[PDB]
Amino acid sequence: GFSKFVRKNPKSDKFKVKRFHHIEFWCGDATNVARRFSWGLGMRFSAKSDLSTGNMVHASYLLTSGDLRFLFTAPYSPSLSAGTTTASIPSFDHGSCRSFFSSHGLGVRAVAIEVEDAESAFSISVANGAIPSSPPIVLNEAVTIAEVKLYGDVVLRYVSYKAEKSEFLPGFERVEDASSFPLDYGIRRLDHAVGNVPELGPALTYVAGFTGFHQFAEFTAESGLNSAVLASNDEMVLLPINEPVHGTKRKSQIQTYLEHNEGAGLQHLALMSEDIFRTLREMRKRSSIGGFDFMPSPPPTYYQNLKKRVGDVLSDDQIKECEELGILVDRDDQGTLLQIFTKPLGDRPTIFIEIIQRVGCMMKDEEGKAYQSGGCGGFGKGNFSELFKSIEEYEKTL
Amino acid sequence: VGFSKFVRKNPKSDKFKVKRFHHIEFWCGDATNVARRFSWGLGMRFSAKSDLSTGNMVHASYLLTSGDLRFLFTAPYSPSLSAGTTASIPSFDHGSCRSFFSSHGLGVRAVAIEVEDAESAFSISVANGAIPSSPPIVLNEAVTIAEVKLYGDVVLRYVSYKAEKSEFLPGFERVEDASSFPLDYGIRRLDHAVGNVPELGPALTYVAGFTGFHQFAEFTESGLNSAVLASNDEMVLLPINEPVHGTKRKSQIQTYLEHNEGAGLQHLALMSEDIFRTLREMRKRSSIGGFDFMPSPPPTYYQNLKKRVGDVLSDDQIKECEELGILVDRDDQGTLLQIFTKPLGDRPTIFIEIIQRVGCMMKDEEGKAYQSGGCGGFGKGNFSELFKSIEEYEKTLE
Ligand SMILES: Cc1nnc(NC(=O)c2ccc(C(F)(F)F)n3c(CS(=O)(=O)C(C)C)nnc23)o1
Ligand SMILES: Cc1nnc(NC(=O)c2ccc(C(F)(F)F)n3c(CS(=O)(=O)C(C)C)nnc23)o1
Ligand SMILES: [Co+2]
Ligand SMILES: [Co+2]
Repeated sequence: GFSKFVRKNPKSDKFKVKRFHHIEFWCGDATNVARRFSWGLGMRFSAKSDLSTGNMVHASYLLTSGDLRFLFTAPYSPSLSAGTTTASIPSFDHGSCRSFFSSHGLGVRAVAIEVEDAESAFSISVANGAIPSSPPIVLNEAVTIAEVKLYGDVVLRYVSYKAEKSEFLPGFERVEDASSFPLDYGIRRLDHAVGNVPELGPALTYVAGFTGFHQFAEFTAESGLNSAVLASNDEMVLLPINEPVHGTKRKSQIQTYLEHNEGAGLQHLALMSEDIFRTLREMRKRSSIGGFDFMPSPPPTYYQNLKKRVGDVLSDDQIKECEELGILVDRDDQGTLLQIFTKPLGDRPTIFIEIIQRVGCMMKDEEGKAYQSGGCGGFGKGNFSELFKSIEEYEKTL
Repeated sequence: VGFSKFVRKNPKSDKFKVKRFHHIEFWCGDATNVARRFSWGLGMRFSAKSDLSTGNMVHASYLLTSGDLRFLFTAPYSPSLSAGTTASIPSFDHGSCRSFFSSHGLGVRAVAIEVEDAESAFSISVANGAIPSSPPIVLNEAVTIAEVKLYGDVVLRYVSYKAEKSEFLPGFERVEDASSFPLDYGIRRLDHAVGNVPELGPALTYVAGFTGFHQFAEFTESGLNSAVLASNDEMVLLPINEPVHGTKRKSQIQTYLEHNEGAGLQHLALMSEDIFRTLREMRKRSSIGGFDFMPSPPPTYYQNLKKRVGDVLSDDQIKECEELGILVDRDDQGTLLQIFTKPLGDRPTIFIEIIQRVGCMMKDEEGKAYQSGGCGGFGKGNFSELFKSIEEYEKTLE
């Protein structure tokens, strides 16, 4: 006499989508942000396109950890190139970069997904409502790149490889580890990438309309947001979108975002880790020496209630580690999610990072090996309530 | 039975009482990431802040300090936050700051000096030809601040205290140690701050004209002519460089001017109490978010040291200079140890010098020990010594 959650997946992608490729931040200074993030997250300096490379238009530095690719880009003076261009990223434009950065501060310009063919992905998107940002451009007859608007001044970037490198894109030089111990805190890939918009409805119509991504449902049972999740056919590309819920006691954090960010844009990046305990131990140590800071931890009560909730999946010693590191735990139909959120990455209370680990949903593919289903454990919607619960209990125990 | 003498003039012709270098303000796109990077790279503690979390709706400003050295990183918030000020720095302007950063990239906006009275300093300066930037403003009846143009978009900022704080300026909250045992690599104060301009003559005329700073002589191509302006006591030192055109190798000064979009501050020399300690600390962090250093001199350079400075430095101290790539020069009065970083941000503009001065220890009216300003000069000899050592190293391949 149990309960059951049932999921639909129409597999309606209008073109073949593979995986998240990279995230591009537009910065004022690529070098300082890239250096800070490298130390904070344990990402390796892996490729570059700048003056030391021939590029007189923009400085672009790629950091990597597993399959996660973070690109930091900033403009040089236009005066350098006031005389075929030395830029490696065809979309890049001085005007656009400066305007974006003045308007929004440090933030994500481009969410990039690898696809079978960027030309067709772009053609199909425009046909089905997508606003063009940058057209399909082939690079050294090796890579095609196109951009459509996602929300705000964020673009969805399509990347397609002509056939079966660590140089990322044409025009980039590989950087070799200048170290006997290169950095690695266990971050492996991008899990989801969440936008904030003024109204969820139109936003969803737009994106899903041109992509054919479907709604991934969350097991449910005050937070100031209303959200839905767009998902690719295999549910490995996940694009949540939030809107503000007006009226509530505490002002919507989404509404604050929209004010400080001067509009819609990317709110957070959930980075998947092979082991959140390792990652957080590393990141927390670096919090006060140039790394990232974390949101205030749950009360003790939260951790007393974990065995009740996840004592089947997590051992006692793992629950103590969760408490020591301020880790939230949620569970859905299919599996269990460990998560934590940083404080903002730059000056404004806009963009932040989530570290997650997914437990469960191991299944066999056609090769005979295992994979983990995308969205295993959900996105931690349970935790808002589980956190308000634990605070009120903590009070009543005081 | 035959020696040489270098004779220094000092007209002590300052037009107002100057005390010391007070702080340096960098204008950024993102103050947090630059401040975090610098803190880790240079070993400077987070001391104070003025931002949203303190009530500041106009600008985010973060103070790092190491001994008497004070670095301030400032960036603009959206105008819309403060359309209805909470600003701690009265001179700050959204448009000016955006415009600076768009034009010059990461750079020093303000060279700040403590004077006895900022109001009179501004008055006497403007009367003697200075172009005013911000008029004298008194803050919480406690501190007075005024600004005049130094060169390009760099301002000389005057700071005077009413009479007889660790909160730097009114409106700034002190930051306590998040972790006991703050970051400290041995940097103790600013030694000098150097500007690049297109023409030395007009620039010196202007500055000396309104300060009454005298010329400080350098005891005895490199693509530059240099002149040093100095306060009465020679503890405030302000070198200025111009390019020497037609030289074989293009002038590094001329490069600066092209990449920076004009005149601006080229380098900051930071005094260390133990340059060996400082550089071991800084070097271990180079590849993990810190700063990179210029290419070391050839082994020849270190072999020539005992002849040049064997009386001041021991054999083991010379091997240490060789381990760390440290340059050594001498003048009339004493000995200098120096090393230069690679650019601090994207552009080949501003960099940092780390110095230790050895010698000219003297006593004052109180009888307290002081070291004279400029002990050992500024390393002008090292241009030749570098060229020599490279010629010698190349000749001995044989
Ligand atoms: C759709 C979708 N995709 N991911 C989600 N949910 C989250 O990321 C999420 C879960 C839980 C929490 C918390 F429990 F900590 F309140 N979140 C928060 C907390 S927060 O203070 O606002 C943020 C500004 C740190 N933000 N996102 C989430 O929804
Ligand atoms: C006055 C005054 N204030 N500072 C100075 N001079 C220097 O700092 C200086 C001395 C020596 C050398 C070197 F030996 F390495 F060539 N410098 C350099 C070398 S560099 O590759 O151009 C720079 C771009 C690192 N830059 N400034 C100096 O003079
Ligand atoms: Co999330
Ligand atoms: Co110098």
